[PDB]
Amino acid sequence: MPTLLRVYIDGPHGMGKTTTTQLLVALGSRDDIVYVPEPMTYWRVLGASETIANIYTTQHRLDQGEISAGDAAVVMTSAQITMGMPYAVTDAVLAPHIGGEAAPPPALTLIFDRHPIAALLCYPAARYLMGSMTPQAVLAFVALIPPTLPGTNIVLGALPEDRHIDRLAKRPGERLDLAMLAAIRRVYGLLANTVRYLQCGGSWREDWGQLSGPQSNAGPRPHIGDTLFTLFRAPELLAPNGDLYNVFAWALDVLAKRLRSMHVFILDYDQSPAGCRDALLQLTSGMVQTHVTTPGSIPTICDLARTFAREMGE
Amino acid sequence: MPTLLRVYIDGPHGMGKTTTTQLLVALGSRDDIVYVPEPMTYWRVLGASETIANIYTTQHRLDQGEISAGDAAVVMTSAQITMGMPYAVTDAVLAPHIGGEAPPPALTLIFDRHPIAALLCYPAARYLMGSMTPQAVLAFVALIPPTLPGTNIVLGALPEDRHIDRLAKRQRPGERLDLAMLAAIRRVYGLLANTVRYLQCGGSWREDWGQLSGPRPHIGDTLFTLFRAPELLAPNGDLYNVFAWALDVLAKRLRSMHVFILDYDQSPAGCRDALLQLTSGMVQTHVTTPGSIPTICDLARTFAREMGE
Ligand SMILES: Cc1c(C=C(CO)CO)[nH]c(=O)[nH]c1=O
Ligand SMILES: Cc1c(C=C(CO)CO)[nH]c(=O)[nH]c1=O
Repeated sequence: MPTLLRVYIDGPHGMGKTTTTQLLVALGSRDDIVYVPEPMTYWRVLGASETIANIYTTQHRLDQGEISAGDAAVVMTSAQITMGMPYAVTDAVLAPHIGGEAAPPPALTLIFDRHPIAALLCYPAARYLMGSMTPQAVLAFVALIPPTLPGTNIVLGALPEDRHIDRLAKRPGERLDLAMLAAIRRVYGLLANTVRYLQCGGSWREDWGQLSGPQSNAGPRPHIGDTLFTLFRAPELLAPNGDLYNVFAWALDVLAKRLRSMHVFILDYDQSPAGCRDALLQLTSGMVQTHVTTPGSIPTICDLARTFAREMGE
Repeated sequence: MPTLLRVYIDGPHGMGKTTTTQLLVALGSRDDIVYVPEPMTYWRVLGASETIANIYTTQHRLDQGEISAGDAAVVMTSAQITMGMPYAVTDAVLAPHIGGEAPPPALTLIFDRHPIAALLCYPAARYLMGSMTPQAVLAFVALIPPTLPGTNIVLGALPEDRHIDRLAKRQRPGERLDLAMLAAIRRVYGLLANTVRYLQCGGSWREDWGQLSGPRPHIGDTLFTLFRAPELLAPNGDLYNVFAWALDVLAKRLRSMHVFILDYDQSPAGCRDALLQLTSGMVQTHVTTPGSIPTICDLARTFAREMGE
């Protein structure tokens, strides 16, 4: 069977992900690489009206005390549903086409602007740190993360906070929120550590007690306090006896299952756009390909990505 | 490897679903059958405060014009997330234990509801009540977990008048008696049964889609008819692809489910007997590990103890 390479470019907004990706895509022949872009049209028009603006306005009014935490949370939870829909359907339609992990060049490379976990985990977790989502709703999103397909390569981004702030403070409906920037940077850092922790054999249930008061593909096993598991020692989630309610513990089991089979890479964005492109190109050499399940899978997948791009891209 | 029988008791609430199942659970051995009950404690306390109350109060305020459709929709959407969480975690932890199709089962696992109740049926009913956008409904649909082998779902049959009578006598905490919601949820579940049949007899929604504007049910009698919603269509009338893919997901998830209808228009002991009768045609699966069976038992009783009333 012909092989496929799937690459999800993810991480905090404002690092140059979209630019780097387009530059990579520009290197290939028309139909040996396809881009699944940010579905900004879904977010702005098709799924609901100006969702990004809604999110940033709701946080602002919370921060100004014009609305309650409860009001903010129902809006953020609803908006996140809308935000995540295109990632979820794409994953669901792709799934039956993906075979086992498989090296000769892939017949097709599919690059995505973000993985479903961005909207079903990372942004919710950050909004929780911002006080605008409950940890129960974050764990409800986690419970809904789809099974992790073979050959899930995720590229996360590294960038010094100062450079990141500057790059953001220049270049939707977004507002310049440094607290949110810190939160989402923390969350993606925890994410990278979580994958490495799991792949190094870490068992969150075994280490849960070590809680009280980044890189993957490399390094020693992180402490559980430097992983996503640390976010869920919240009093809302704990029984009177001090333990996690089982319903929430099962959600963390799901979190561990979903993240542990992912292949995570870190891209250094602190360079020129062409620099990021070539760094990303070199990085793909260590990435995991898969077989597809049918002969016609490749052109089908190609049609799906282009259809997506046309309808939901800017 | 030992065999498992999973049975999801579902359908509109207020038919006597809960009474029927608890009687049945009390006929078989303490540990050849386990009941995963309604996660009412999650809904009222663990996940959020009085989610049911929240849901019915929001719809009431909408009906009275005290809040906008947009306001109601964000609340209904968030609430449905809370409502379905125990079903979704349960499915996700159970999923690796389920093997292929498979003589009595080593274990019978009876659930109060399937994840589609909260990820499809109640959202679609609220759409019909003007309190959820069809885009949010399709987002929930996109997240319906893959349908595992042996997914046996029991739906209810009950005349509307009798249903109103039963419902009135067993309101849940915070619930309001809403005949419009009763009709919406009854219609959604009727369309669901038809949809499974339509799909199983080889119906293709894309091929029949034109019929909504111009041997199996007519597509106008399935859930697909709900998604002719104008919010989902381009200026030229075409369904946006992103919504069409969500319908492809809906089709895939539903066609492999095994539906059984339970007539609730009888006595509780009768309902119990009828449910036991329905089991002979249900599909069993193997489990995947020697340890799967006791792990499942442990999950089920823990769920019950922590989240059941
Ligand atoms: C994916 C995602 C985003 C991403 C961006 C674009 O990078 C807009 O903030 N923002 C948000 O608030 N929630 C989300 O799920
Ligand atoms: C499952 C479910 C219900 C059902 C019950 C009673 O079975 C509680 O209202 N009600 C609701 O409003 N949303 C839901 O997802």
